[PDB]
Amino acid sequence: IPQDFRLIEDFFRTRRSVRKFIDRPVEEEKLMAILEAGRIAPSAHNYQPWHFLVVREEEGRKRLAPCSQQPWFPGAPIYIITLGDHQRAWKRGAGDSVDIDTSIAMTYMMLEAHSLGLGCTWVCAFDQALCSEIFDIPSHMTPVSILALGYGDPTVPPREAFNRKTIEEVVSFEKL
Amino acid sequence: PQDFRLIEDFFRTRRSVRKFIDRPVEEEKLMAILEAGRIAPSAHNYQPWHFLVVREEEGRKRLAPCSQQPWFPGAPIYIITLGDHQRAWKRGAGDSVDIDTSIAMTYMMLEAHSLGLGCTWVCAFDQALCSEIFDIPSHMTPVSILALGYGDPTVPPREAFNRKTIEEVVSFEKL
Ligand SMILES: Cc1cc2nc3c(=O)[nH]c(=O)nc-3n(C[C@H](O)[C@H](O)[C@H](O)COP(=O)(O)O)c2cc1C
Ligand SMILES: Cc1cc2nc3c(=O)[nH]c(=O)nc-3n(C[C@H](O)[C@H](O)[C@H](O)COP(=O)(O)O)c2cc1C
Repeated sequence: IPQDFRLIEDFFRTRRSVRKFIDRPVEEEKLMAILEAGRIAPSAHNYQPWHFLVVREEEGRKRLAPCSQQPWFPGAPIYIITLGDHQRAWKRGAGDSVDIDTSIAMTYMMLEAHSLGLGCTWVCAFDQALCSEIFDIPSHMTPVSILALGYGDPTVPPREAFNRKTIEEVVSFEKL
Repeated sequence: PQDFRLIEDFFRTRRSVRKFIDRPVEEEKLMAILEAGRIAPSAHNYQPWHFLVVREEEGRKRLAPCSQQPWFPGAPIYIITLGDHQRAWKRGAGDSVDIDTSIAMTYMMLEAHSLGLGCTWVCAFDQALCSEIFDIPSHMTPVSILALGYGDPTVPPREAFNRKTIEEVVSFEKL
């Protein structure tokens, strides 16, 4: 990687959630890169227990809209619905790695979108069963998360000032 | 940077590393990894995680029985990512602990990679024993462990890189 490139300052910290978008169409090659990032993500046992359902045509976007009650949601040009396949995900305890593995793919895709100058927001506040009904999703697959993305409106600042807990609050060394 | 590509030049150069050399991990590098976790996004920004670092001999030895994999006791540093079910955002009968802790884990895995370190994401460990050993409160779960250090450059990846094709994993508009 470049000599002076810092992942934190130059890349992670420059990404804020974007909920307000302009009309500029997203280039095909940029959408394909985002999807490639998801495809190459690691997973437990490399089972890749995900499927990416892209919704960007008007009919599909309109169908998806009723799954959310957040006013900003229907304004996103592109949605990537990340489906987790319980039949394919590694088992642990009485559950599985669907939430873990899909979230790695979502993180890769979010970061890839950011690297290509797009804005996005990760969405989990939606009616999953309704999503499954509308898109004929098999019972054994769950829509876990949706990446809502497009070109951000540059006149709209981040929703609030950046805030996180202190490093002293979130880290313990050796013992809690 | 001009022709720095996140996929070709960063994601694809990372493979899981399970075999490590003795070189100590610099404090500044460990702190950067933890900073990457801290600044990760999370549902409702609730940040329902806690990072338990285990790198001293007593701790590393105490943790070892939680893993059955031969390579695991070779890792110099473990970051045990705890998820807090009380604080995590709620959906249906569940919560975002596995989602959120995994975003933080991904940020830390990627940070380690950017700093010249090797690591492996570990979920195959005895979570109940881990909770007992480290007195983890009942409302918190150890979800994942990032095992990290300087990789042995003489050891290749465990297997050749393989993923499903793009056509297998993507559908446009309908399944
Ligand atoms: C959620 C998750 C859990 C994993 N758990 C383990 C583990 O317990 N032990 C192990 O040896 N590898 C584990 N891995 C590493 C995977 O085997 C590895 O990421 C996968 O085979 C893809 O290979 P790559 O990381 O080299 O691209 C885990 C990876 C993920 C993402
Ligand atoms: C797992 C997850 C689910 C999220 N769900 C939503 C959502 O349903 N609606 C929304 O407006 N924002 C959602 N967010 C965006 C968060 O509000 C945002 O990431 C957080 O406040 C931190 O802000 P930042 O992303 O600008 O750093 C979600 C984020 C994550 C990581």
